[PDB]
Amino acid sequence: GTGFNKGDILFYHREFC
Amino acid sequence: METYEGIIFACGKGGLHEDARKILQYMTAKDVVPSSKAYTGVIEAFGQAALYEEALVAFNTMHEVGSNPSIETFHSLLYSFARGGLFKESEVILSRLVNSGIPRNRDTFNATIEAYKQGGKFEEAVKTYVDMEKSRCDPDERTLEAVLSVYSCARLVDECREQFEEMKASDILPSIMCYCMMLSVYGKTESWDDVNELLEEMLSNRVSNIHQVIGQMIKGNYDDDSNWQIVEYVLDKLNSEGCGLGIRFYNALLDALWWLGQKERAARVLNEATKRGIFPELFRKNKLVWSVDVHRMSEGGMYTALSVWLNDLSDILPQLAVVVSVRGQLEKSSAARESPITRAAFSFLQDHVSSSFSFTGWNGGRIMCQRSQLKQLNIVALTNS
Repeated sequence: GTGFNKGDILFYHREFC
Repeated sequence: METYEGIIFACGKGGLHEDARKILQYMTAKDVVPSSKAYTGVIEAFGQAALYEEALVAFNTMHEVGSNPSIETFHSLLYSFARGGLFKESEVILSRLVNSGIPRNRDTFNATIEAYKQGGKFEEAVKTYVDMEKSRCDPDERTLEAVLSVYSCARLVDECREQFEEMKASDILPSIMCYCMMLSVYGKTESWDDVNELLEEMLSNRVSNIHQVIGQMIKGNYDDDSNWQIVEYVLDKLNSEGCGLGIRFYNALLDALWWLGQKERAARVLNEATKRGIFPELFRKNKLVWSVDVHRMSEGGMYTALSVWLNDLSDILPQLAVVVSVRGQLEKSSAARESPITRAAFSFLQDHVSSSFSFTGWNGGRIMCQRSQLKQLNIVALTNS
């Protein structure tokens, strides 16, 4: 039944602008 | 940590960016996270060589490794930007310093005046000095030199007199940089009476050796083979506070010589600075670009740089000959082409090579000459009055 078959880059690297 | 920070400070002091980059790579290759002070030394070195792109990468990398910038880090950027006249980037730091909880000290005000001055913003430069006194503080000797350069640049003879005499009114013995700026404002207005009056003051100078030798060499007394060793002796002694002090000394000295008519002497003084590492970005000569970078120079120094560069051009072909007068974010705007340095360089080039150097349609701070037009080109006379 139901028991069958076992049931961060790109940050701090931006343009200074 | 102590050895790494000690060496990098020396590289930042002397502007040895190549050595600073290798120390940073050596630390990373050993799985060592450099301290916030160590990065500030690397940022300092790049600003000495006008390598703003590599300086802002290191500043970006400080937050990546958690070594958040200190107050000294925001000063290394300000002095680096001040020399280039990048007041757009200087205001970014200032708008960041107020948000970061850092009050404006005196050193921040000095860089603001220097940045506005080199950027041609004379009105905004004196306003900072006007607004500085309202906020109390205590202007130092460089601040007086910072505001004297503003008045000297915009040909204010009477304002420069009051500023200069008040410097010695407190028994300060102003440095050789302020003396060379007095000679510029007197030499710009052809006031030959005041030029000789100041020179005799620098000729005796029983207290200061640098004023005596430099004052003597300006008049031409030390232009001999054996008599140029004493002048070089002073230059080597001054070549110990790093490139930061050297660039200020040579900018004032070349400005004084050019306005006094000693244009051939200014050529040899500039040749003395380059071999000592001063102005490392001044010249590039490869198959692609023949460039001269004058965005960190005074008006007299720029004229000397262009004169030598033009003469060396006629001796010899690159795809382009360019003059870098504005080096920053101001390039992508119409204000860069209206900068005093850009106008001065273009005006200087107009009446020396006719209409051969024209502006660029893709950059405001460039003055180019195509390879085809280089074929249709001493060009500048270098003589002492």
